[PDB]
Amino acid sequence: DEDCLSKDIKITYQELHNCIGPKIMGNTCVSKNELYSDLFSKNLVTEYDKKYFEPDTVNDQFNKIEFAQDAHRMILLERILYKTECEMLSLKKNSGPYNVAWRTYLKNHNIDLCSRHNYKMICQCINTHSMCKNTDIDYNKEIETYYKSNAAAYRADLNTIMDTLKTAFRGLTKVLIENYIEKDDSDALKALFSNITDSVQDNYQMIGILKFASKLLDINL
Ligand SMILES: *[C@@H]1O[C@H](CO)[C@@H](O[C@@H]2O[C@H](CO)[C@@H](O)[C@H](O)[C@H]2NC(C)=O)[C@H](O)[C@H]1NC(C)=O
Ligand SMILES: [Cl-]
Ligand SMILES: [Cl-]
Repeated sequence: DEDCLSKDIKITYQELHNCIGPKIMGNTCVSKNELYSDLFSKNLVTEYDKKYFEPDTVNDQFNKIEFAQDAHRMILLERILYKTECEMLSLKKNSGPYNVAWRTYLKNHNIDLCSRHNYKMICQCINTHSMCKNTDIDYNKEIETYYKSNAAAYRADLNTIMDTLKTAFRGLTKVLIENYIEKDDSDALKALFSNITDSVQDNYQMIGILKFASKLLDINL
């Protein structure tokens, strides 16, 4: 698994799936100077990169990634953010202010499916933080029946879920999501959601949200 900083200038959006925060992040948040010495000693950054390791707020790092016009720059800034910003580590778990952020944003303006069908697993996952393991399983295809009869609620709920995911995974993940959403690339979106799933297996509710998101993409209208 070659390092995202090792590879070439021409990078596909598909290869960038290896470089997203959830995947490169571990269980630690080192200082930026320690990450710089670490990557430098691996011949992955140079002194010309040192400016990218200076302190900055997390929102400004988000914007520097999400407006980046160079792929190597986007990869490096994502790596720095998710290796050095301690709050991001909460994404591998259930609790933390960063999880309550997207969690309350999602429950707040809920999805229309849950108004008339509060008993569906996705609705229990969103509202009561429970039953998140089975959110993609549609027993007797009741969820799919609902959406193809209420396309307004389908587009509203799909947009709400996409916005939830883009809020939870600022940076490269959000760039990729917006890219595929504009290209109408549902296969790529399901592949990205699958890749994220592999990296956040201990984020119960977020696993539920990703499963449900992939299910919604199967519902093709
Ligand atoms: C992320 O997930 C995607 C899809 O699950 C992976 O891409 C697939 O890899 C298999 C490996 O045999 C291929 O047969 C498929 O053609 C690939 N694409 C799809 C759409 O299934 C990918 O390997 C995962 N990891 C990344 C991108 O780092
Ligand atoms: Cl469960
Ligand atoms: Cl879990």
